[PDB]
Amino acid sequence: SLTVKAYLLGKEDAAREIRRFSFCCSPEPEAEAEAAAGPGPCERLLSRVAALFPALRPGGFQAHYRDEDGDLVAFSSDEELTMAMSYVKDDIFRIYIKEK
Amino acid sequence: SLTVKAYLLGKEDAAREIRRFSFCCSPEPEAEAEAAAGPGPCERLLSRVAALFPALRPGGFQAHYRDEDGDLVAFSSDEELTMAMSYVKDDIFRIYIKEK
Amino acid sequence: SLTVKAYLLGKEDAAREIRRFSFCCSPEPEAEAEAAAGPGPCERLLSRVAALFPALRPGGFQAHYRDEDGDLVAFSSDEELTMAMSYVKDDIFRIYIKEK
Amino acid sequence: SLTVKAYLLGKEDAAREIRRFSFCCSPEPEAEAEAAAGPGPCERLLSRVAALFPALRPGGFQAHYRDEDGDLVAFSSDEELTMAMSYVKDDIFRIYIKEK
Amino acid sequence: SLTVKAYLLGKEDAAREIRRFSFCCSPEPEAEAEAAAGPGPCERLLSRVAALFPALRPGGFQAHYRDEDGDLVAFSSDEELTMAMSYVKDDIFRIYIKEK
Amino acid sequence: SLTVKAYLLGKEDAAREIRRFSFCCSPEPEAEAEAAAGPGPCERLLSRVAALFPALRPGGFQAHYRDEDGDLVAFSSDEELTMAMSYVKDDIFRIYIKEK
Amino acid sequence: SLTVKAYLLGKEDAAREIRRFSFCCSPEPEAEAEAAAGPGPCERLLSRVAALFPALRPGGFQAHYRDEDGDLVAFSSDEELTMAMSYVKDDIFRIYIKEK
Repeated sequence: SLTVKAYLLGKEDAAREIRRFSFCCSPEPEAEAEAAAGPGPCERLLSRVAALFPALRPGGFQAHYRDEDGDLVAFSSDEELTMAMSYVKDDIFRIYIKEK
Repeated sequence: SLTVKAYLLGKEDAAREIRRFSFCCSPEPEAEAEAAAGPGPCERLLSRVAALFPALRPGGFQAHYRDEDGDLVAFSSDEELTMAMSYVKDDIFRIYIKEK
Repeated sequence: SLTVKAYLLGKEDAAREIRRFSFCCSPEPEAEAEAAAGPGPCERLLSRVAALFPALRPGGFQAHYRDEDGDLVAFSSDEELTMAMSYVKDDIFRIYIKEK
Repeated sequence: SLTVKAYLLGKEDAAREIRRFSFCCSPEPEAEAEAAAGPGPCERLLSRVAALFPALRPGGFQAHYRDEDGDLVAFSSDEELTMAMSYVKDDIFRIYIKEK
Repeated sequence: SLTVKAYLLGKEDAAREIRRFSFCCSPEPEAEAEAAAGPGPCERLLSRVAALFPALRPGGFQAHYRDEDGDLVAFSSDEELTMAMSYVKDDIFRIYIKEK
Repeated sequence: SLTVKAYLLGKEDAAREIRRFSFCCSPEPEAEAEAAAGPGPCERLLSRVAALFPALRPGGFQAHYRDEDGDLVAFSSDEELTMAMSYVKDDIFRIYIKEK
Repeated sequence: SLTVKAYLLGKEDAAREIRRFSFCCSPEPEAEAEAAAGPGPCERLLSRVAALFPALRPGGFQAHYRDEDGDLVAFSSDEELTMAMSYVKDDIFRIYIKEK
């Protein structure tokens, strides 16, 4: 299991709302194309953040993760998630949520 | 139940009058053609706003709702109402009333 | 699905009315000549904008879309629509409606 | 491919209408005299501008292109087109359309 | 090569039309009397300006070039052309076209 | 592997969006002309920045890299990339993305 | 090798674009008249600046170099280049590019 921490950013980049959800270490929830048609972790995470942060649009936001440099990188692909977890050594995945 | 908030706009787009009414989560009040002859939610809402905002014409106004972008979209169809509620996560439906 | 945003322009090129409609990602609604006799997306869009913007003529208007440069290009062909969508990366197609 | 941008000029040399079309890098569309009887690019471009700018005559207009100096030079020959493209480094060919 | 810029003058000495053509640095196009019977550059230039400026007569115009003083000097001889180019240091030969 | 960091610049040269991608130390992805027809690293990088920075045009931007002096040099050739990497000692290639 | 830094100047003499290229310490690239017909360094430099600064004309610009006083001197001869390098002690040749 891997708890993912999300940080909501308003206009002054100030923490509006905080919420976390339990995630599986598994690559993807489903295997069939009826349930995985390419993505998996990204589409899963972006789903929870939507229901968790109703303050903004359901799918009208980008999640930005810090890199080795610290800069924000708006991720939106499973390939980018596998990389983002490579940074964190612990079982906590922090990310910066922003509404488009 | 779903409370619908209406905002009256004069000439300077300034809030003239504020009023709310309790609405049902149901699709339509009646089923017979004697009582539903196509519309339902739109005709119902537009009815209340008229009696609630006597300051203007009874049926000589358009209700504009914000979209995902924020822009105003003068709705006047049930199909447009079902969509407008899809935006709001809460049980409060805000709309911008304007007299023609 | 693809929401198309239209902007009504008066005399001072000021936003008169705003309205949006849900569109299909599909090429055309119908295939038979009784229902597609050449056009498809253009004739479909121009149909909605008419019913949506009754403020002007039903078919006496031209829809202008921004290009790579930003300039307005009065489109009126399906071949031009497929190109206009190539600009927008998102699922939102913005256009400038003007009455002839 | 090479997008050609045209600028319509009224009486006050003000941009009346804007429209663009995709062109081929190829010298000419056809090779046979039944389809190329001397011209090629000029006759092709002047054809599109006509259908694109119905506001004026079909073949009663001259397209003027800026030179190294900036002055307008009413072109109407393929030999003049090959030269006009030599100015622009990009894949965008701008021209000033005027009705005779 | 030497590009020659021509300026058309109406009644108010206002630039009616602008057009340029590529010229050769060579003295004359041909050597035989069947093709050079005295003139060369003048007859060549005056030929292009005619086809380029159909707005006026084919051979019923005089081309005036600025001198060291700036005044206009209606040239019409090859001997006068060789001199006119002596003024311009660049590869651009400007001249004032006027219809008789 | 070599991570390339890109910096998006708006109007006030302020960091709009940040995103990184994993690159190969290899000269080029492919060898055949069907896949390398001259370029390689430049065309590859410019491809990712496009998909990564959808905020602007797909191929209507120039990437500027700092030199020994610090000044920005809009690169757009493989020969320029091999040189740009010669500056950075680490495995991180920073660049300034700007939309045309 | 000698890196030459060029500075593009708009209307307000503000740095529009910055770009550098690697040059050889050698007098000239070629020796034959088919490849050196008098010039060498000037014609070489002016060639690169053209391809590097497509923002302006290919050969319709003058490069101005600072002197011992600091004033700008529009150079355009090999004899002037050998002198310009005599000022700089380092392996960096700075110059001010301006479009005619």
